[PDB]
Amino acid sequence: GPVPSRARVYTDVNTHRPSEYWDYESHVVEWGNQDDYQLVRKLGRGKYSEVFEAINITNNEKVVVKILKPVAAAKIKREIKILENLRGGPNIITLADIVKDPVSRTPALVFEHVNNTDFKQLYQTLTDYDIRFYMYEILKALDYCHSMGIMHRDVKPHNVMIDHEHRKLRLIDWGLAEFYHPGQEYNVRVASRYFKGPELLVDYQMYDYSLDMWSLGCMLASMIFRKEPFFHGHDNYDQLVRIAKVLGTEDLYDYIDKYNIELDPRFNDILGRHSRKRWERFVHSENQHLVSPEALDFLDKLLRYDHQSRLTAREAMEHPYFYTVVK
Ligand SMILES: COc1cc(Nc2ncc3c(C)nc(-c4cc5ccccc5[nH]4)n3n2)cc(OC)c1OC
Repeated sequence: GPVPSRARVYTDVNTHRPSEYWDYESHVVEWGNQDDYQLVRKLGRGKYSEVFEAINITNNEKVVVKILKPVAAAKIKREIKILENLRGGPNIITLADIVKDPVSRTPALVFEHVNNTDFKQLYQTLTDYDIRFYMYEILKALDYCHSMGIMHRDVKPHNVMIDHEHRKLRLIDWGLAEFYHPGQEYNVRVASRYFKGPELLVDYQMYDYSLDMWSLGCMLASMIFRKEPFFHGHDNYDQLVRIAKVLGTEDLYDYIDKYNIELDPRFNDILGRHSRKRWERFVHSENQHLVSPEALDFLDKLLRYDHQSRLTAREAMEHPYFYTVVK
């Protein structure tokens, strides 16, 4: 069967913590007053919640209320524990309150509001310096949560709020986040298609923090090459084929061989034989100002099939690509 795997960093952080830290099922939720918040407008809705802009009438501050649909109402304790564990952390969204929605009768998480610029619009105007600055800000969040024994598992542009005016960034939507425990087999049905790591696409369940570093690599590829998303698969099978057309099939077979993974037999007719592409193939007159040797070296160290070979968030922050960013 598959060869086991463990994170190369923050491996045992949860076992050295009291069970109260990671045993989210035993958590007793402290409830606030729903009357403190007046709903203003619906911002969106996913398959697990409805999101509203609201006003906290006790301080007139703008907030965001995530009302859980009963499908996620079930595993709310996990999200709440993770948000309370990470509160105050660099660039982590602040959970301000937990109230019971009087209409859905489900939990409603109250968060700080970010004056976000739609990523589709914002990514088009980002400069080489802005990409490096924002990537460093995301890394602070990722290294903090990883150091706290938590995997985000849904890193993507939609979950990175950017107030471009104040150059402020928050990592949001911790609904898929999980505590990392060495040797645990996790659900591969996490992240969004374009940012799923090869470990999810090949059904390797013993993954870790490094999954978020593949997702970050995809975001960086989209920003520097001005192609969003960079890997545009039609489904989870074609997603891996899109990856293999860039990284090659030989490194993919070496990765499955190393972990003793049996590739789904449907891949035999669609995968083909591809060699790795040099990153300059993706450079053209329209994105050349965002591409540098440091950017390509950094991307190359994030977009690796072998999750154990990817840069850690702390290692990524030490990379030369961030030397020009003011610290
Ligand atoms: C002022 O305009 C905005 C403000 C915000 N603010 C924001 N601040 C915090 C926060 C949190 C914790 N969750 C969401 C959020 C917004 C949203 C929209 C659709 C689906 C899920 C969503 N989640 N947000 N959104 C978001 C916006 O678009 C995503 C946005 O429109 C561009």
